[PDB]
Amino acid sequence: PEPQMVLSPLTSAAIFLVVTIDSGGEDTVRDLLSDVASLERAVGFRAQPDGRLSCVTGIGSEAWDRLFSGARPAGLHPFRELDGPVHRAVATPGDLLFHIRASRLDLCFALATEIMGRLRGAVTPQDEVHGFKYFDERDMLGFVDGTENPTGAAARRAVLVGAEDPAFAGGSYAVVQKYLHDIDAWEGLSVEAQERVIGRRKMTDVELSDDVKPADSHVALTSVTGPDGSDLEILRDNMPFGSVGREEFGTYFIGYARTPEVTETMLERMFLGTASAPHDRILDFSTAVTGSLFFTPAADFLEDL
Ligand code: HEM
Ligand SMILES: [Mg+2]
Repeated sequence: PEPQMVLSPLTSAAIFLVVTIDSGGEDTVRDLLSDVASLERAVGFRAQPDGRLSCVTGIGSEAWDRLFSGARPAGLHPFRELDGPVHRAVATPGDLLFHIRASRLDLCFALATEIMGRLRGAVTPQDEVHGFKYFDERDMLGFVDGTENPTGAAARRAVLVGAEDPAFAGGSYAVVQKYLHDIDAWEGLSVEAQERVIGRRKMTDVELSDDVKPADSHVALTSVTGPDGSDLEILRDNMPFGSVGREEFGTYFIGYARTPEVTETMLERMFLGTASAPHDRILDFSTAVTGSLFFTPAADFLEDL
């Protein structure tokens, strides 16, 4: 089974497009799903090898039951709202995700235009974010973002469904959340205080040693081990976005994993906390305004519709 391009090389541009399927739009969506790989080749090929254009298509739980009959991916459910004592992870509507990445925005935009042209009158846009790589892989908080992502075989094993759900092997689960940052509040902190929020040095990106890394730092709370002692990993490709006029400075979070259980465990630790941590300190400067969960099927599943 051939996975979608979940494990993309590093790209500096992205479009995240989240849509709902209007009543009666199911047939139009099915036809487009069977063509998206063709469209990705048509738009991207003339910019190879440096274009690196890819589209990962995800289908939400409710949408799956409208589009398909028979067996479902084992972990496919609607995003689970988290009502923490301070912070809330909201669930927002989303039937289809198109995670479009490239070395240039122009390739992303052209593929988004071709996809949305085919879906006109069948879908309603819910979210559209144009993301950009910010200096040396930094996010809007000024920290390097992606450092401890798994690579190679480790990444394949973390993100791709295998024999635990054999009918859907080569798929993945994507969790998206659009975050807005309170940059005025963040910039009121010293660099040393910001490093205690994230759990790494700001300029050099060296992890704080275990003796000084706070229990409520981002890195501490999103570090999770399984019962068998192994690290539970996700693959992230967070993208900055914003609008200076509106004072909107955001991180578009996207995390891929073999099972939503790994991503949801991290979210629970962030929003509801643990024994030693009320919540992830990153949320004191970051508000989630969307939250959706998608299954990204194997490429051959989409081709065969
Ligand atoms: C709120 C906006 C977010 C920002 C700005 C952000 C930023 C960062 C930064 C700067 C790092 C350290 C460098 C790195 O390894 O990437 C990091 C690590 C991480 N983040 Fe986030 N993050 C956010 C949300 C989330 C969410 C929602 C999750 C999970 C559901 C998550 C999971 C992780 C994980 C697993 C790591 C690696 C921890 C480790 O193993 O060392 N992040 N993030
Ligand atoms: Mg402000």
